[PDB]
Amino acid sequence: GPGHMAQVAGAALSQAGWYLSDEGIEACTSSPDKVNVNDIILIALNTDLRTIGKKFLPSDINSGKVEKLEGPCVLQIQKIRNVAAPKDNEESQAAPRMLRLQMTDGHISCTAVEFSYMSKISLNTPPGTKVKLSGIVDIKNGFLLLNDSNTTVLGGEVEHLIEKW
Amino acid sequence: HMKTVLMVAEKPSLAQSIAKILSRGSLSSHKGLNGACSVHEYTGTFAGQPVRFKMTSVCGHVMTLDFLGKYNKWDKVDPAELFSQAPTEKKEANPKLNMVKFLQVEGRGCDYIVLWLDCDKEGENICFEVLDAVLPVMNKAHGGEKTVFRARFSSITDTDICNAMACLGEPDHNEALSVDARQELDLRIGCAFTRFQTKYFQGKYGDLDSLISFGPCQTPTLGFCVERHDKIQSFKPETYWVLQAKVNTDKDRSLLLDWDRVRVFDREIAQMFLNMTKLEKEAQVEATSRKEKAKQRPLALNTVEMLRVASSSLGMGPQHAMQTAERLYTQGYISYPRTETTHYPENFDLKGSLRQQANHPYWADTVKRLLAEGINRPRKGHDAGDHPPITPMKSATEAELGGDAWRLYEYITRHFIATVSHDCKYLQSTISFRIGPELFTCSGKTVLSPGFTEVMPWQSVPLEESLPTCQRGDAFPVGEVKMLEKQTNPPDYLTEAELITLMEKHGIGTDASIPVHINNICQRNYVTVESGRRLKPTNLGIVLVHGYYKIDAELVLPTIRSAVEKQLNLIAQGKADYRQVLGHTLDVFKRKFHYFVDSIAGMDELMEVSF
Ligand SMILES: [Mg+2]
Repeated sequence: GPGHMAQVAGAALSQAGWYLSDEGIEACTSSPDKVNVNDIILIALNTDLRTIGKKFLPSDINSGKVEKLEGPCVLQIQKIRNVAAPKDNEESQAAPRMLRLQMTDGHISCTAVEFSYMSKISLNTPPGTKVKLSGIVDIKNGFLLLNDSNTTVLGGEVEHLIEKW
Repeated sequence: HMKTVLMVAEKPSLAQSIAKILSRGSLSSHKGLNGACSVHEYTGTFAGQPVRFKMTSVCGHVMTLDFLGKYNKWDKVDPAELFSQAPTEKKEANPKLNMVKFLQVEGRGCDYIVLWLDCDKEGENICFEVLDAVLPVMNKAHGGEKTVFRARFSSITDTDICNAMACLGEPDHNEALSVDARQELDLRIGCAFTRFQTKYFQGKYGDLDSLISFGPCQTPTLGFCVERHDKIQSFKPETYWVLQAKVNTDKDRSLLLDWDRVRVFDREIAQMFLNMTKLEKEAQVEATSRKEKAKQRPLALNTVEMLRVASSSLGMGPQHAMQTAERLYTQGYISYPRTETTHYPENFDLKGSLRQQANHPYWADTVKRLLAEGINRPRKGHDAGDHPPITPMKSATEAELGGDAWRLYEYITRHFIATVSHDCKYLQSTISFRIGPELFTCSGKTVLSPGFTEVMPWQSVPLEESLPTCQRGDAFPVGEVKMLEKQTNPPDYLTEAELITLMEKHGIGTDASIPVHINNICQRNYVTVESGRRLKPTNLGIVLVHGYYKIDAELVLPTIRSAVEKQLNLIAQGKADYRQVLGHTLDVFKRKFHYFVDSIAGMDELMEVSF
């Protein structure tokens, strides 16, 4: 099993929701002889998903035709704003947020809203942070509807992130 | 020989009222030399000795501070010398009244003097003005033993004036120096900066006439109004969307529901919420609640609140309200209207004050019930240790009082009765509706007991149709689901009430000088009074504030002004030195003056564009 071990690693990754390209997986190892999925995940968390990820999302997820998304899947956050609340004022209290998140699998970008209160995320959550979606996510008019039950913050940071290359 | 005791009040009307009280109506009055001021004489007892009492008055401030001679002209430069070099002297505030000569004359055969000037700091400053004229001509004192006394009082009533006489104290000279210091600071800095600009701009612009001025307090006050203007002009409205749904009750009523999420600023997400709700025909009750809550009665009335209400509700400018209140105080209808205190002293006879209003048709029944049931304790506020809250001290009708005077008096009385009444108790009810995935709520208030809101109907809880009674699990037919598209709105220009609050927060215009400064910037045409008593900056007002800020932000920001006034108050408490505060402050502003003149280009350019 010279690189068979690398293959089973990919399968384990996908079961956890991580969809990486074959080239990306090699990049996250430290040696070609000793693949460790734990090390790969740790490195990937701090890597731009546009560099190492493989497309999993449907090309037309934003068009509205797609109504559901089945997990597990790991995504990267590109940008967050208060969509419930005005631009200049921002935070002040008599609103409920209501965050909007632009997310990507490295190939397809999509837009999510905070449908129910997620204490785990905020306006200050750094771009590059990875999240794992699990269960069935409803998509209405092209927007992913997220809540505490279908969304898990995995962490990670990506410095000086550029929204659009 | 029987000793003669001179007593001096602040105004002719005050002197007469005080004398009627102390003499128990045994009064003999004759005209003074000036025609305006009268003299009130009677016999009585002083310091366990038979004496003659001689009560008269001045007419407000006896003196105003001005330079000695040549520094009074506008053309006479250098304006910069007015900071340190120019000598000062007191001049008669109103030469036609010949006030100084009159005081010396009535003061000449008198043996003792008792000061009955108003008990704010202004009245205290005039005390030493009066003493300066009368003391050199008084009968010599043998011990010498105390021959000079000062009465302290807050209202022109039999109880308060007689009690004042029984516990005479002394004038506060430390506090007196602070007023002198305040007078000198505003004049020097004001005239230096103003006269400089009037000459600099003299005949410079076609559309520019003498209307230009600067003031160490008036300028930060204008700054607030212009600050609001700048935020308004640069405001950029954003479109947002609010989902609302209507449901039909069993009694055939349209219930309006409020979106739990309140609003959204994304067009597409707005459409998303509407799509997933617009087809739903039923709204499900998810929760209900009833909580008894209380809307508290107001804090005792302070000066700041009076001016705000007089402006917002009665349409009276701050200066207009103050002069009206002082006249009411003068006639003994209210206590002294210059106080920051909002807490009634334990000793204060609330019931005594309340009984005079027990017969006026508008609030007779409310007052009568409270005296039988027993008065409630007013909310505990802050006790600044100056005077009681502004409270009615005597009954009045709309027949006795004139238009403006009555309207202000009516409010002050109604406000007082509320502070001693019971709180308003009401029911806050809510129903939570589920429509599709979305949550909606409807709220309603039902008054249980009006409490103070009976005598103050404008603070009443609004009358709403009672909410339908229902249970968790019930369902109502959805009558309509629409999505309204709106735009966030810019602020309006500062109301007089808002300006007052700003000045109070930042600690400028203390000792009730706030209405003076506000009236000042209006008279100088730096702002205009628009509908709703809004303060709209004039062309000149805007350029000046912008000009001052570019050169030195500290000229407009209340920061500097706030600290000097805090220093002056410390002088008043004897915890700071009169001369040291003067020297330090004047040094600071002389340095700022020279920098201002050097950077004058910052002001001239805006003037060119505008004019
Ligand atoms: Mg006064």
